[PDB]
Amino acid sequence: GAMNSSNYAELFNNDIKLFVDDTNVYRVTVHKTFEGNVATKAINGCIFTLNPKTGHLFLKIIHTSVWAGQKRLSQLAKWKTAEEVSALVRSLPKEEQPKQIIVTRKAMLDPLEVHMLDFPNIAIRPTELRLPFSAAMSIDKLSDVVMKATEPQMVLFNIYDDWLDRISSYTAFSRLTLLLRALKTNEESAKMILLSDPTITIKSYHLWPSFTDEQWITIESQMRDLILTEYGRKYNV
Amino acid sequence: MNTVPFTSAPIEVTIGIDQYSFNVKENQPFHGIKDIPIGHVHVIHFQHADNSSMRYGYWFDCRMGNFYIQYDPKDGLYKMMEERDGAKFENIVHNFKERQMMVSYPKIDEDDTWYNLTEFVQMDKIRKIVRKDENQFSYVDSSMTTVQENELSDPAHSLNYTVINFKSREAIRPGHEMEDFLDKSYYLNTVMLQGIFKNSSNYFGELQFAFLNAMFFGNYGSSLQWHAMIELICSSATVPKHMLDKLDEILYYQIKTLPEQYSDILLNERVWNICLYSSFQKNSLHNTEKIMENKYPELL
Ligand SMILES: O=C(NCCc1cccs1)c1cccnc1
Repeated sequence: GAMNSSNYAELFNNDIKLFVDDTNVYRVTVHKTFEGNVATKAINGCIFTLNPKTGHLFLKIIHTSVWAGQKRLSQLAKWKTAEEVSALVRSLPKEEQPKQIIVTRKAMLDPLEVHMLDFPNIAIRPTELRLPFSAAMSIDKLSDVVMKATEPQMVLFNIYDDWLDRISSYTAFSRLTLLLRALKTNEESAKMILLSDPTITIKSYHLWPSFTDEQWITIESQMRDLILTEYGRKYNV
Repeated sequence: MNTVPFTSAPIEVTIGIDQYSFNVKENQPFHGIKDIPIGHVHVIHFQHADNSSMRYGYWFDCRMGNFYIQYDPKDGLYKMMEERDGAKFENIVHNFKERQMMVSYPKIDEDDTWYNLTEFVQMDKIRKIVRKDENQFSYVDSSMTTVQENELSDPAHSLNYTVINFKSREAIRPGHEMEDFLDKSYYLNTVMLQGIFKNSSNYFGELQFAFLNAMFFGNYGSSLQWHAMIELICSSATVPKHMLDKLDEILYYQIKTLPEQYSDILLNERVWNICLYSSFQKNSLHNTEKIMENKYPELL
């Protein structure tokens, strides 16, 4: 059934699972036409598919050409996502295929269920968590590869960098979700917090700065402050 | 006109013949039902006074033999049976008519209700859904489950309706996932109509049989089947025109006949709102939509 706060530790057991988020697949800018009407211009997207135990981010870039001449693009987008997840599973050796795929929006269940009829033993599940994966386009390197793509293209990163060498999946997922939630709530302040100190660098294959343990604690504390504050500024408290 | 005599009425029972019904008191002198119109299927059903649980009855066609009802005190139900001795049967029926111990099938001459609710229902097809080939009549009751319900437990006593499942490999062509799921014309026209049912009369015949079993016996799985077969049509962008015009009539009469107080359990809010207001065929069921909105505007 649905994934919620009560069965949260299942994410970190040894059953392979993926999270799939489709928020950023179909993206537009809205602008005025010469005649004073409004039109959209699509920009590149991505499917955010993530193994929460290993940190593997299978990032599938969606190039604007995929929409050309199509109607009902918000609905097509959900199916286009399901088609790509399905192709990804089929590309993986059997022992690497997920036993469960958890979709972050309920509108994805039927498109993915239908694309995965070939895989009756893969459970397709929703969640009651309000996960901040839509903020993934606030991660500079992810946004850069998405925006520069001139064709469809799959890119790979470990969203946990090398963290698992020192911390558990559980803690690594909790850090990731705190960083994303902060980037979603106040992007500028979140980024200032991460990059203020020029001496902490981001390695070439990594997405986040190379913080020591003590520095991650400071950072984590500063993101929690941010999220509590903006929640006052937003609700005046 | 034909006759279904009864040996006796040993227990108090509400007897139904098609859309009509009447109360028989324990050991009342009742010897059966006369003037049954030839040329249609019929259903004679029972609800005991002591146990409103278990409605049951018998689908039959008087052209396929001489049938009678006889209470069985071991199994405790009114059983349909066939008499093969045609002379014995006529003699018995004549005796009972002379003494006037039979109720008359009470058809009004303006009334085509039963015809319109059974137009495509044929005994030979009923017998394939209700597997019991040693009898020319078919027993149904409230508790019998469907072949798809047993997939989701006794196979001999099930209803073998045609399995319809919108999220199945049969319904969905590789490479047309979104196309085939949002627009079920492939599945209706090629898989089901050309492939399984062969024509729209047989399709409509299962649909009508499913509806009647739902109404008369409160059979939950028949109710599911009836809604399924409606939804498949309504969710197909491409449907022969004659089938839509007939579907509208079919449903019109089913809605007209449904007991007003049973609407809450026999009608699925989601299916009907989808069919009447969101589906490809939302503008195609003028008679059905008009009676639905005037009789059950609550459901919508
Ligand atoms: O391919 C990489 N890691 C192998 C495991 C993965 C599978 C799927 C995604 S990662 C990789 C690439 C770039 C940065 N760190 C690691």
